[PDB]
Formats: sequence, structure tokens, C-alpha cells
Amino acid sequence: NKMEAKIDELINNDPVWSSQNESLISKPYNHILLRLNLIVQINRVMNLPKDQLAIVSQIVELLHNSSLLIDDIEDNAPLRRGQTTSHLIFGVPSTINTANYMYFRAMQLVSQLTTKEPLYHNLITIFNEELINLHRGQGLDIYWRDFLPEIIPTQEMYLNMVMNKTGGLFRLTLRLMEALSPSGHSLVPFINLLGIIYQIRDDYLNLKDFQMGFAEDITEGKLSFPIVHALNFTKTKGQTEQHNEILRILLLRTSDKDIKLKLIQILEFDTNSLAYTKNFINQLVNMIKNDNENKYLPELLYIIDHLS
Amino acid sequence: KMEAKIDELINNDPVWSSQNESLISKPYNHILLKNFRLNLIVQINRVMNLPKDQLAIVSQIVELLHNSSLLIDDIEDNAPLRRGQTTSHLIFGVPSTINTANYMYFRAMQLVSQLTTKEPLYHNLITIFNEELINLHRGQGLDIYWRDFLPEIIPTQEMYLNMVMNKTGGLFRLTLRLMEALSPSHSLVPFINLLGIIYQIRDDYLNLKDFQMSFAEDITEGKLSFPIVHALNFTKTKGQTEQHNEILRILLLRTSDKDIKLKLIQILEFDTNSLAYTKNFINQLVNMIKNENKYLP
Ligand SMILES: CN(CCCCc1ccccc1)CCC(O)(P(=O)(O)O)P(=O)(O)O
Ligand SMILES: CN(CCCCc1ccccc1)CCC(O)(P(=O)(O)O)P(=O)(O)O
Ligand SMILES: [Mg+2]
Repeated sequence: NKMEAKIDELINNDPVWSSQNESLISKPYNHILLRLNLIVQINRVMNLPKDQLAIVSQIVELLHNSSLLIDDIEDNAPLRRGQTTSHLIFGVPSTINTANYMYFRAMQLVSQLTTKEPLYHNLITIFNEELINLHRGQGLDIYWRDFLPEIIPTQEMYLNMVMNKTGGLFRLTLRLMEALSPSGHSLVPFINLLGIIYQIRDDYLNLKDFQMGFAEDITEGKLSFPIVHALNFTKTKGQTEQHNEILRILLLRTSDKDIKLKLIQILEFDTNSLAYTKNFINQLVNMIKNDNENKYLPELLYIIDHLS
Repeated sequence: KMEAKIDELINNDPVWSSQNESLISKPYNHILLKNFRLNLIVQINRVMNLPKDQLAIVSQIVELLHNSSLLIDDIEDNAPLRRGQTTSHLIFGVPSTINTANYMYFRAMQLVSQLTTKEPLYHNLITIFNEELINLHRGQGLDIYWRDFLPEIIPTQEMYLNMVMNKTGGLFRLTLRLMEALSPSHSLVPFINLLGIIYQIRDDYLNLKDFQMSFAEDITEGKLSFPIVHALNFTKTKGQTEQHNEILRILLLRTSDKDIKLKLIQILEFDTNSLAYTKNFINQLVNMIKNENKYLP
């Protein structure tokens, strides 16, 4: 009877949750807490009041960090910015849960951007759309890597994957801002380009810093821009043994330095994928540095050079 | 030319094909392999009277969340089996399974926007969805924390019940709250909360019972199960130090050894009588429902 009473009190009330509980489950996220400038540069064109901008920034910070927590689990990464990955400290289970929890806390923050219902609807849809896009590209990248050689993506396929996986957070941020603006043409194209440059450079530097960075993308088996070029080049030029050796090294998930270095030199001297990628980056970067009529642009370059 | 193809890319929406859609959907399609879930929604609709059309979408949203949460739950519990079939993450890998499951959360979210076009109502439906996914994760988070930090914290029965209100109460309340918000006709939330609690305790109980008369994967997982919480607090209170530690030691083993699993169940059967205490607890919760329609409609 005292039990029924306690049960009645329980089910007629919201779930009990303490600040203590909140702290216990935020451990994986607080650890990774250990680009505001980008939001700021973009606002020079968007003109949102500082308090609304602070919230946009918080939503993006939460999505970005939660994405990395998941990303490192999916990539089996032992390090993130020189420090141990959260999943290795607190475990995969709590890290997945906490990262997913933060996606929804970010969602909750959108309502703090406006009281006006029409705008609200648009903001949520934007948030919903780019999160869908992010998971689509992430899914492809992961599928290509874990089922290799089932699918050898072409350069076109890679770029489409990146438009989703990486362009997703860039467009989310930008689109939220454009929708909130109380103030020319949309900068989505420019942000899409920024995202592509960001990803190819990220892929590039992962190997170049090693050759000149632990080339962890090799250990991971990732279909990076240089690898995608090498695999299509070898197939095309009939370099049968080199093509297969590239596949073989990716499939070893090796941390051996010499093996990673052998692969990088294949990309350097045999397929010339490194120079190809470097030039590719330069081309995309000149496309912005060169549109004097501001076909893409509205201190935007400083950013482009620190994109890393 | 290269400039041109890039120009064509960045000015279009990201490319995504039907074939891409299928690849990402594999881990999910695998768990689809629902009749009692549909039945619960149907039965409740006799009071909400949503127009079939709209009932189907709620049903679709619930199916997505329920299934994606199980894909994630099996990874978090390192479960090898789900309803007798091999778990998704063991076939498609942890990486694709996490991603596909999370993708389905956002697909479910998209379906919410298609329940209504009325602006006020839409906002409430989103807030409902948002709030219960928050609760689900909090609850799941605490359940996982207790298990993975054991023996730092041993919960009491009350802590366990509050955890369940979140972990299991969320999907139940999410379905009910949406339906009540959509109804064109007292809340049934308190009733759905009890359904969820009865649901979780019976799930914990059967996991040990089915095996006692035979996987008891909960032991292998080291779960702070309802019978386990009772046995741990019982031995502490009765000052039975060595029995208390023995339960702790078996759970910490993460053991698949049948004999050791059986040893823990006999502690629960003969020392703390925890399985019988649980049977009784569930029967009392149910009696609350069968015995003036305060909870019932
Ligand atoms: C999809 N994510 C966005 C990363 C962050 C992109 C970004 C967005 C907004 C602001 C700054 C950076 C990419 C993460 C990686 O690039 P990937 O796993 O694809 O190689 P990395 O593991 O190398 O860090
Ligand atoms: C969260 N899950 C489902 C909760 C109830 C799911 C449900 C089913 C149908 C309709 C609504 C909700 C609780 C049960 C578990 O997942 P399972 O024992 O199946 O591994 P766990 O105890 O491990 O957390
Ligand atoms: Mg990564």
C-alpha cells in the first residue's frame, strides 16, 4: 500500500533527473571540451545580434564536438588533438550515448533562437536536413572503408560524399545564420567550397605531415582524396600490382611506420597522387582568391589558410 | 573544366541516390526482420481517434526510434543476440550500425514535420519528440554508468525506478504524448509510465528466469537489473558482507560461463530470494491496473 502510493507519486510526475546525474553522463563530452572566428566573419554579412549569435555558436559547438566523439569511435581513433580519445577513457557505450544526447540538447537550443513560429519551423528543418546529410556522407565513407574492395569510389563519388559529410556542418551553420539575418546572394556555394577544401586538405596533410602526423588515415583504411586518386589511376593505367598493394595496405589497418611510409611513397612516385591533390587544393583555393566579381565571396582568406 | 564541375557541385544540393540510401539502410533493414507494437498504438487510438492516415505516420516514427534504439543498445551492451538472430553490429560492424541508427533518429524526426502543418501544434510535436529522446538518453546514460563504473555506485530501488522512468518511460510517453496532442476528440501518461516500468522489470526478471529453467545475458553484461539491485541492497542491509561481494564479483566477471551464471542465480534464489521478490513486485504493479478507472481510460 505504501508501495502503491510511492508508485502513484512516481508515474504522475515527470522523470526525476538530478544535476548530479547530468554530470555523471557528461564525462565523455567534458573531456573533448579540453572557428568562433568563422561564425564571427560570416556575421559581418549576416548581422545577427550578439545574443542570437551566441546560441547559434552553442548549437554548432555541441554538434561539432558530438560528431567528433562518434567519429573517433567509428574510426577507432586513439587520439584527438594530441590527447586520448573519450571512448578509450570512458568506454564506447557511455561515449555513444553522451554524444547522441548532445545532438538532442543542441536541437533543444534552436527554440531559444526565436519566439516566432514560422521562423522556428524553418530553423528546425534546416537542423534536421543537414544532420540527415551529415549521416548520409558519414555512412558512405564508413561503408566504403569497412567493405573495401566492394566499392572503389571515383573522384566524383568522393566529392559527393564530402558535400554531405563535411559540407553538412558548414551549411548548417550558414543556413541557420542566413535564416536569422535581419539584414546579397546566398553563401551556401562558398561554404560548400570551403567544406570541400577543408576535407581534401585534411586528407592531404594527414599523409604529407607524416612523409615530411602519424598518417592515421592509412591505419584507418579511409578512402581519402589521395587514395581515391591512386586507386582510380592504377586501375586506369593498368598498374595491377600497385592497385592491389594499395588495397592490401589499407586492409591491414596497420600502425607499422614503414608500411604506411611505403604506401605514401607509392602515392608520391608511382601514382603522383600527392602532387595531384596538392594542385587540386590550389585550384579550388584560387577559385575563391580569383573571383574578383565576388561570384562566391560576399579577411576570408586568413580563414581559408587556417581551415585546418 | 575542373573549375566548371566544381561550380556545378557547390551550386546544387548534395547528391544522394536511391542506391546510396539502400547501402546505409542495411543495418536497419536487418533488425526489421512490430505486430504487438502496432497493436498497442491501435488499441490506444480507440481513445485518441487519430485518422488512420496520421496514425500510420506516428506508427512509423515509433518503429524507427524503437528499432534504432535497439541497434544502439546492442552495441552498448555488446549483445551477440537479439530475438535469436545475430545482432546488426556483428554483421555490418559497429561503425555502420551506429551511423545508420543515428541517421534513423533524424529520419524519424523528419516524419514529425509531416503529422501536421499547423504551426503551434507542430512546435509542440517537436518539443514532445525532443523532450522524450532527451529522457531516453539520460535514462540509458545512467543505466550504462552504473554498469560501467560498478562498484563505484550501487543503486537503490528508488534510483533504479527513476532511471527506468527515463530509459523505458521515454518511448512509451513519446508515443502517447504525440497521440494525445494529435487527438481530435485524464491524460493516459501515468498509465503509460506504469506500463513502461512493468515492462522493464519484467524484462529484467525474465532474462534470469528463462535461463534458470535452462542465457541470462544480463549477468554477462553486468547490468544493475531489478533483481540484482534488490539482492545487493538486501545483503548490505542484512549485513551479509561476503554474499554482497560475491554478487559484485560475478557481475564484474562479464562472464559467459553457464556454471558461474547459475551460481549467481542461486544466490538470488536461496539467499536474497530476489527472483520471488521481483515476481511479487510486478504482480503488484499489474494489480494496480486491473483493480474506478483512475489509470485506465
Ligand atoms: C565530418 N567531420 C567534420 C570535422 C570538422 C569539420 C568542421 C566543421 C565546422 C567547423 C570546423 C570544422 C570530419 C572529421 C574528419 O575530418 P574525417 O573522419 O572525415 O577524416 P577527422 O577525423 O580527420 O577530424
Ligand atoms: C530501452 N530498451 C527498450 C525499452 C522499451 C522499448 C519499447 C518497445 C515498444 C514500444 C515502446 C518502447 C529497454 C530494454 C533493453 O533495450 P533490452 O533488455 O532489450 O536489451 P535494455 O534493458 O538492455 O536497455
Ligand atoms: Mg575521424
